[PDB]
Amino acid sequence: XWLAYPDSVPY
Amino acid sequence: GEVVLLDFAAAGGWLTHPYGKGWDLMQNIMNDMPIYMYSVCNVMSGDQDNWLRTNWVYRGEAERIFIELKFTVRDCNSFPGGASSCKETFNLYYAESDLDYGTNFQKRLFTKIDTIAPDEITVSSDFEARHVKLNVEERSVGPLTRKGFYLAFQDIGACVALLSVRVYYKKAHHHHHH
Ligand SMILES: NCCCCCC(=O)O
Repeated sequence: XWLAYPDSVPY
Repeated sequence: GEVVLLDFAAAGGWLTHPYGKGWDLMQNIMNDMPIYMYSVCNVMSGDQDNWLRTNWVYRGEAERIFIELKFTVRDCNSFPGGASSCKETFNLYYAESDLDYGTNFQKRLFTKIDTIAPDEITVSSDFEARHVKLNVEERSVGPLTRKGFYLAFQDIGACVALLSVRVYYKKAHHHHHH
């Protein structure tokens, strides 16, 4: 997918 | 004189339903302290019903709780072909409970508070430039009487990052605390 927030990755 | 009952952005693994789908705990580590968020962005399928539920929150002596959300919403025009499947709002719910239900989640117990809508959507050119529009919305709920409560967030097909969930009450100096 699309990301909701820039430069975000799962934690 | 506010008393804080929940503050997601001060804390640094909430329940999600259905299992394996929908809201995801994310981080941005471009700076020394991480920014955490719950994000969902299933904007193409058109049949989404994704729930995020806080852990049980002790109510303390609050009769009325004040709920402050900070969040981004991407412009649905960012997603080619998403005209009918993509949304730009999400829904806020609560449930009161004496018991911490843990991993058990029953949607039927929750009451809607409001549709949460952004004052500002983040358009594609701003997202790519790393300029997001952070929205702030506040609601309140009560009277409350059970030992604790839950908040829940329902996504129906929007592209939302939830960065802050603060819950507080007022005038806690008029109450005796247990
Ligand atoms: N996906 C179910 C819709 C909302 C049910 C929650 C309720 O109002 O009890």
